[PDB]
Amino acid sequence: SELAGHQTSAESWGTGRAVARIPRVRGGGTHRSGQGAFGNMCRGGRMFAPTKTWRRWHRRVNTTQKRYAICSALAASALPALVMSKGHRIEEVPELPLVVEDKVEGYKKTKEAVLLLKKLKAWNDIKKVYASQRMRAGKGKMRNRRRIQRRGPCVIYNEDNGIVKAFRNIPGITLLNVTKLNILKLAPGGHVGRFCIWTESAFRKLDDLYGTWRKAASLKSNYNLPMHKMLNTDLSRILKSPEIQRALRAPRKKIHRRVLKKNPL
Amino acid sequence: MKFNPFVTSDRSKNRKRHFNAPSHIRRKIMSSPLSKELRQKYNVRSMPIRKDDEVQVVRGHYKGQQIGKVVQVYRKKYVIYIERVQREKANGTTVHVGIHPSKVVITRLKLDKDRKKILERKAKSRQVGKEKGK
Amino acid sequence: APSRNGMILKPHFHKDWQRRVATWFNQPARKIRRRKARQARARRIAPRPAAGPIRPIVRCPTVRYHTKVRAGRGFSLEELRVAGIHKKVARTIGISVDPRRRNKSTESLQANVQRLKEYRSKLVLFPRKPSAPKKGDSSAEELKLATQLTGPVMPIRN
RNA sequence: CGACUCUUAGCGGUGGAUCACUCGGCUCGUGCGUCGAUGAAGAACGCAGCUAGCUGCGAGAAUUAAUGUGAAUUGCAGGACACAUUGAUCAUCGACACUUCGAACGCACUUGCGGCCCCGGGUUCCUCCCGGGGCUACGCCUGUCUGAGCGUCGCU
RNA sequence: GCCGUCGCUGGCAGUCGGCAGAGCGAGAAAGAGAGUGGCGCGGACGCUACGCCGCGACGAGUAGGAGGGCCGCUGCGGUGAGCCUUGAAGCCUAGGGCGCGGGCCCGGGUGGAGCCGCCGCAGGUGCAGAUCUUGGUGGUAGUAGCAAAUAUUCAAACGAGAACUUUGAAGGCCGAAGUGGAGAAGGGUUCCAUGUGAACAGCAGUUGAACAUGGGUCAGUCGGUCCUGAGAGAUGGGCGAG
RNA sequence: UGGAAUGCGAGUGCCUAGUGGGCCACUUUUGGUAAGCAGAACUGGCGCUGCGGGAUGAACCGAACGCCGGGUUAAGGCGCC
RNA sequence: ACGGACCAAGGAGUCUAACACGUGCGCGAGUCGGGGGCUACGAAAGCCGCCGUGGCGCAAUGAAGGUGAAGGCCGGCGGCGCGCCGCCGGCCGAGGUGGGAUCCCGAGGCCUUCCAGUCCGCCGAGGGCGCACCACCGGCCCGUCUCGCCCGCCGCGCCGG
RNA sequence: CGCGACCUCAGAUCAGACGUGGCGACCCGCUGAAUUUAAGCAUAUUAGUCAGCGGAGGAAAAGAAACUAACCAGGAUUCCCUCAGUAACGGCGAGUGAACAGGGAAGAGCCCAGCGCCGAAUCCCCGCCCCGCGGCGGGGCGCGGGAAAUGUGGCGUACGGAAGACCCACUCCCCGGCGCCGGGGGGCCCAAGUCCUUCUGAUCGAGGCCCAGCCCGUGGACGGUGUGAGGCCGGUAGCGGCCCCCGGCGCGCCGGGCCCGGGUCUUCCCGGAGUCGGGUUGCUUGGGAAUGCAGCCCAAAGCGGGUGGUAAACUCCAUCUAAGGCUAAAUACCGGCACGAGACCGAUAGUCAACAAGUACCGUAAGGGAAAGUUGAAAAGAACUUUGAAGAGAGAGUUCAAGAGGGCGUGAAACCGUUAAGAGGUAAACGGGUGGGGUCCGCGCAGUCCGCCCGGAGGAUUCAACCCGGCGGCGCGGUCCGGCCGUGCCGGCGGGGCGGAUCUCCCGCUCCCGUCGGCGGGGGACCGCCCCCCGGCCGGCGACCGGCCGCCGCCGGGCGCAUU
Ligand SMILES: [Mg+2]
Ligand SMILES: [Mg+2]
Ligand SMILES: [Mg+2]
Ligand SMILES: [Mg+2]
Ligand SMILES: [Mg+2]
Ligand SMILES: [Mg+2]
Ligand SMILES: [Mg+2]
Ligand SMILES: [Mg+2]
Ligand SMILES: [Mg+2]
Ligand SMILES: [Mg+2]
Ligand SMILES: [Mg+2]
Ligand SMILES: [Mg+2]
Ligand SMILES: [Mg+2]
Ligand SMILES: [Mg+2]
Ligand SMILES: [Mg+2]
Ligand SMILES: [Mg+2]
Ligand SMILES: [Mg+2]
Ligand SMILES: [Mg+2]
Ligand SMILES: [Mg+2]
Ligand SMILES: [Mg+2]
Ligand SMILES: [Mg+2]
Ligand SMILES: [Mg+2]
Ligand SMILES: [Mg+2]
Ligand SMILES: [Mg+2]
Ligand SMILES: [Mg+2]
Ligand SMILES: [Mg+2]
Ligand SMILES: [Mg+2]
Ligand SMILES: [Mg+2]
Ligand SMILES: [Mg+2]
Ligand SMILES: [Mg+2]
Ligand SMILES: [Mg+2]
Ligand SMILES: [Mg+2]
Ligand SMILES: [Mg+2]
Ligand SMILES: [Mg+2]
Ligand SMILES: [Mg+2]
Ligand SMILES: [Mg+2]
Ligand SMILES: [Mg+2]
Ligand SMILES: [Mg+2]
Ligand SMILES: [Mg+2]
Ligand SMILES: [Mg+2]
Ligand SMILES: [Mg+2]
Ligand SMILES: [Mg+2]
Ligand SMILES: [Mg+2]
Ligand SMILES: [Mg+2]
Ligand SMILES: [Mg+2]
Ligand SMILES: [Mg+2]
Ligand SMILES: [Mg+2]
Ligand SMILES: [Mg+2]
Ligand SMILES: [Mg+2]
Ligand SMILES: [Mg+2]
Ligand SMILES: [Mg+2]
Ligand SMILES: [Mg+2]
Ligand SMILES: [Mg+2]
Ligand SMILES: [Mg+2]
Ligand SMILES: [Mg+2]
Ligand SMILES: [Mg+2]
Ligand SMILES: [Mg+2]
Ligand SMILES: [Mg+2]
Ligand SMILES: [Mg+2]
Ligand SMILES: [Mg+2]
Ligand SMILES: [Mg+2]
Ligand SMILES: [Mg+2]
Ligand SMILES: [Mg+2]
Ligand SMILES: [Mg+2]
Ligand SMILES: [Mg+2]
Ligand SMILES: [Mg+2]
Ligand SMILES: [Mg+2]
Ligand SMILES: [Mg+2]
Ligand SMILES: [Mg+2]
Ligand SMILES: [Mg+2]
Ligand SMILES: [Mg+2]
Ligand SMILES: [Mg+2]
Ligand SMILES: [Mg+2]
Ligand SMILES: [Mg+2]
Ligand SMILES: [Mg+2]
Ligand SMILES: [Mg+2]
Ligand SMILES: [Mg+2]
Ligand SMILES: [Mg+2]
Repeated sequence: SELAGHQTSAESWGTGRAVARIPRVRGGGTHRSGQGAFGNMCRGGRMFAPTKTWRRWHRRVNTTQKRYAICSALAASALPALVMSKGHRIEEVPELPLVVEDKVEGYKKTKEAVLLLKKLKAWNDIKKVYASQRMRAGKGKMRNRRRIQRRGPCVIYNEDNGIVKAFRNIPGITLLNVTKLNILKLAPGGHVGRFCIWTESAFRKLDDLYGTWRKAASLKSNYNLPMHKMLNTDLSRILKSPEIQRALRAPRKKIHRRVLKKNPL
Repeated sequence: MKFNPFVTSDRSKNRKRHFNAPSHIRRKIMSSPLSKELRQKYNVRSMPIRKDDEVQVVRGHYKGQQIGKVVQVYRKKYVIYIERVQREKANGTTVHVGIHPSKVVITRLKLDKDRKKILERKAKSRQVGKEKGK
Repeated sequence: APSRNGMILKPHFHKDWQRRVATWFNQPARKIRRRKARQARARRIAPRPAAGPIRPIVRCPTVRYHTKVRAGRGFSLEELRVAGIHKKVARTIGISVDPRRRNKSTESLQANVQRLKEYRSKLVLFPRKPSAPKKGDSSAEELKLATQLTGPVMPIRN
């Protein structure tokens, strides 16, 4: 409150009365009389630099960068090492990316959804979300944040014909409309490599949504994939190649430690 | 997950409305499940506990198979008093212990005109949803 | 105090500017409200166009903008007179009227006169009494195809 | 020896920090956006079987009626020929009710003085006394009634 | 000897293995070059390259600057198939250790319901001071003090209990401008009866103006009520943004 | 024949805090009887700095500092403390 | 010299705006949707492209009216007397000097029994193209001054170049 | 003198109405500082801001040009973005500071006086009759009263309007009643474990619940319940169910009102005065020879007047039409009623106020104004015995625990009592160095472990090599077959999308006589790019594989039966 600590008529007694010069409450007959006020070192006073509602809570991020961030997330989502390293149990999914037929877009019952995840071997990831359900340490419990769990697989669909309702009650699952992908969902916590599951229709719109290298995006007015700074990231193939290996001087791997000086005299 | 914009899941709002519930609401809150026999017969799962019902205690120190009659629905304290569910004070007199209605099972319902009206409505609503899934 | 090279700045914060800060935390809630009033209005006047009355073409003033045209307030009495539309009947059938505007040159006058005639050619007019058509009303066959229009009517383009 | 003093530790006090909790705040957003002479806001004083405060209510006073609800309220007691269409309790709230002051209104602010009309009891029609009921404030608009003027006129 | 800093913008992708051949520190340019004619199945560690290794020099610090913190605090997104009623946080500890340090780990005890590690995000984030704020506690200290207005004593009663209460008897004082009997203003139940002796009455108390439970103020004639005083104050009127 | 010796890697650009009371000593030096006084030059100090010595001490003399072992010193010392 | 008897808890460079430079990322002569609109977490996220209006940048200079960012060579003609100016057609062309990381050529030279002469490498006097950057000298655009001769025309001018 | 009209003005407890006061976050009209900055201070700034006064509503105000402009023109008001920290103001210092155009949100326009014409065609009130009657209205009747010619109603208002004539075309538009038909508020309800072992004071904990995977799930929000709960309860999900009430939108009947329009000609008519403008004064603005407002003086005109950002004269242009009025929306909202949320605070924090808080208490008063949360799962809140006058104790009992005993969760520090140990004349404390003693720890006290080898005792799912099967790695298979496949290159009658400031028979509207041209709207060709199809070269398969063959390795099963 802009009033916190200021709803009094406190006034400094001045010097000469053998007390600090902090402004003091007026009147008498109660405990509050003669106590310190206002200052941030006082009990019941006004804090230092009171917080303001016009703190700059919101940030602009360039569209070109936000789209970049969605391409990085999708690229990372297709590498087993990164999806494993994100904690997902995808040790038995048949392939990455995992593309399922468009029939799953029309499911209605949660049991159809649970059964599919068990046949795709995405159910060990669900069971890890159940095992990670627990209480939150700290005041978040007092503030409608009592329970915490880890994110599960992400299900990406082209059109919702009951897939959202068929999946929404399974803990950890997040649905995403392929034409409205979100970085906060594809990279929870800021870390790339969330395990995702595509329907066929969703998987076939990615080229249109973000364009290939040869063909600009069709569903974005002017966009194309971000160019590669380094085309061959296999540093070991590059270094071991004959061409580089002919230009190098022989390695100097002999270690010349310090010689203890003995007196020639 | 809850989607109704006008239903709060706030912890403190929900607790204030529980502990300040008016009597006719505390009644609904003070509901008990039915035995497997009663559940099958009436196609109802839970009933608002009432005086002269006969219940089993299924949790706590006084749990067991002893069927006792409900002798008092102390709504202010959110507890019911049951026959033989009691103990002694220092001076040796006997005093009832308060069991929460949610920790008993109703084995016989004190039936009258209004209880039957309540029972039929709950089953009629249940059967409607049954035929919605079919 | 100034310190080495720097711009000389004159911030306008010598009043009680904190008493009159206008935050924008209701912006998304304003945008929803405005949209929800556009939808309830589109339903209310359907099949009439949601955008509203058809606006005319006008050339922007000044030498900085006179190369461009845009949508004006409403068609002028000379324009409506040449197009054979009564000024009081114009608003009833989706046409906007601007008694203030003057036609200085013919070509601009003609452009709006033709715009009116094109609009009158696309107008699908429902009879006042549905069971009792009248002289100017559209045939029953072309009333089954009457659907509400989205966006400005006959958009103006440079 | 031992008192006394110091340091450390165990236990016990003084004290109420810390931690955990939160029917309270604060901030943002949304819908509505409603007081009063038909007496508002506010104030005073009363009202419970046992009740000081908080709370609610107004001499019908921790409430009446009605509707919904369907067996309590509960600290103790009690049960009206209270309690299952002879409806406990709670909720709702459209019927009825709403002491004194207060713009506050018969005049004044001391529970001080009237006046007008009607009614009832005193006695015994009038008076007179007692009691009750209704009126009796300022400004202002429309109309009404009653008037004023060596204001302007007409007929006498 | 060891720690760190700085420099060498030093070295290591050559772990090139039986599809093999181990080197390039050496005073002094550039190829351990390529050719054409005249039995066993074996061989340590390394390389979070933001990592590892080597060699040389150096190291004072207020005001001030910068770097790194696997220093610490609270909340948010991820993650730890994390911990926890077979015991969380907190608190205590002549227990065992780690780190230059900020600090941290483990043992034991108490406690009774939640907490923490890592990658990021955020901040109302680190106290010895400000005659700092609020709260608590010391020494001083069983100390200053309980000294203005002449004064008490004897016997009995109740009572666990008596210098202080009550009754009796003495001796004294106020000395009718009173320490007497009544009122106005103010107080507001302090009045009266009975009970208690926790707190209060700066010792005590069986007592009290304390506390507790109940009572008590009766009018034509006593005042108010009425009059007007100094004055205050409506309407008419005047002023006045109001 | 990079045209004296000696030593040393240089150049360059942005942003920048604190400071803007000083004080002391050899030598030189103004005012003053003089002052642990006031005011200057040069260099070095104290301030910001510990350490051995001057018993004691801001500045004197020696010497400047990571945590240590051995050796040797400086200025100063070696009756006893 | 001043504050400090003791203990706990609280306690002081924050947030908004503007600017400067440094660093990181995106795109790049462009770039930015921040306002608007479309389509539980979500008040988020996604899209617009005839929503880029607009901001900043891409042009400076002057008070302003305003103006507003390389040249040379060849041939012919005209005026003056081989040279100068005005006018016509063809050729080349965004300066140069010094330094300058890197790059390039290569006299000579890098061995094995001995001669010849090859393929790939590698060192190298000397010589080149020279990035950025700096110093210097030219040039171009706007204001002003001095000198001076011409060229244009629907307006023959107190015109314009 | 008297009577009677009107005018002006009075009195009524005359009949019927209306205003007053409060709240005030947002709004409108006034009045209005000084702290402060200028490193002093006086203009300036603070600031048209605090304080003061008045008046409202759900919004208020504003608002349909006496506007902006100077363009090829725009076209009410309000709000957002930008214009723009700009034009401008300013001891030209400190500082201050708009508008037009442009893009959006929203979008709505209208009415008088006057000039006229209509027999005042107009209105209010009273009584009776019919309908309705908790928004007091509609119709019929009254030689019922009144207002109104000092001007009510119809037409009509600057976009022009009226009247007459000729053409053309017209039947639904509303008002009061009456009946029938398809969003909002309130109530009641609707899935699934208290299954089996088990820890516990109690558990919602842990393990299990056949192939499959306890059961529901459009419900795994939240809260309660003796931990910690999708399944025990309430709820949560659901274009879920039922029941009441209000509303809205439609369809018919009765009685009413309106007797309604457009084009062209002809004749007519047309505007707001102590206001504008001017002078001066004071305030105000960015507004500068004066932006706006006000006082005083002067005081208009009618092809006039206002504006056209430097005073003034002459002159052209442009542009509006002042001095009367109404008007939703987009916009504002720290008060109110009712809700939802939060990277917020967590009892010295967060509101002063988590609680009998604007309370106790202080002040004559205006005013000032706290402290203060927590036993336990459940009161099971300690019967009874005994000492004491009692407070207090000792036993006993409840509880998992009183080592939780009614200001009781935990229970720190300072400070204090006591027990134990050590020590004590330069106050205590402190750094370095040892020493002695204690508390505990090593859960020490005949002292490590590993590989290979030698030798003794033994003992076996017995080794190598071979055969069968499976799997894997590699192959320059010097050049095996099949594949996808090149951000590769060539040939295509290849079948298409995207873009183009590259060119070009069909159509809509319009100028011209049925003709001929321009705008706008469409094919087609062309070029650049892309995808899909077919043939040829080289090309990957290490972000991208199959079949055979070969080599090697590994495993399973045989056989090897023992100097392994
Ligand atoms: Mg506070
Ligand atoms: Mg914590
Ligand atoms: Mg249920
Ligand atoms: Mg400075
Ligand atoms: Mg009472
Ligand atoms: Mg009732
Ligand atoms: Mg009832
Ligand atoms: Mg009086
Ligand atoms: Mg240092
Ligand atoms: Mg200690
Ligand atoms: Mg607890
Ligand atoms: Mg915080
Ligand atoms: Mg402190
Ligand atoms: Mg004494
Ligand atoms: Mg007396
Ligand atoms: Mg007396
Ligand atoms: Mg005493
Ligand atoms: Mg007394
Ligand atoms: Mg008497
Ligand atoms: Mg009087
Ligand atoms: Mg007066
Ligand atoms: Mg100074
Ligand atoms: Mg000196
Ligand atoms: Mg001096
Ligand atoms: Mg100093
Ligand atoms: Mg120094
Ligand atoms: Mg020194
Ligand atoms: Mg000496
Ligand atoms: Mg030494
Ligand atoms: Mg000595
Ligand atoms: Mg001082
Ligand atoms: Mg002191
Ligand atoms: Mg602290
Ligand atoms: Mg700067
Ligand atoms: Mg930058
Ligand atoms: Mg939200
Ligand atoms: Mg009256
Ligand atoms: Mg000043
Ligand atoms: Mg100052
Ligand atoms: Mg001053
Ligand atoms: Mg001002
Ligand atoms: Mg104000
Ligand atoms: Mg007021
Ligand atoms: Mg008012
Ligand atoms: Mg209102
Ligand atoms: Mg209005
Ligand atoms: Mg406008
Ligand atoms: Mg700008
Ligand atoms: Mg000046
Ligand atoms: Mg100003
Ligand atoms: Mg504009
Ligand atoms: Mg719009
Ligand atoms: Mg008229
Ligand atoms: Mg007009
Ligand atoms: Mg629970
Ligand atoms: Mg389980
Ligand atoms: Mg639960
Ligand atoms: Mg379960
Ligand atoms: Mg349910
Ligand atoms: Mg629901
Ligand atoms: Mg007008
Ligand atoms: Mg003023
Ligand atoms: Mg001003
Ligand atoms: Mg001018
Ligand atoms: Mg208005
Ligand atoms: Mg507290
Ligand atoms: Mg408090
Ligand atoms: Mg507080
Ligand atoms: Mg406290
Ligand atoms: Mg705390
Ligand atoms: Mg506590
Ligand atoms: Mg315990
Ligand atoms: Mg405890
Ligand atoms: Mg508890
Ligand atoms: Mg406590
Ligand atoms: Mg305690
Ligand atoms: Mg002790
Ligand atoms: Mg001792």
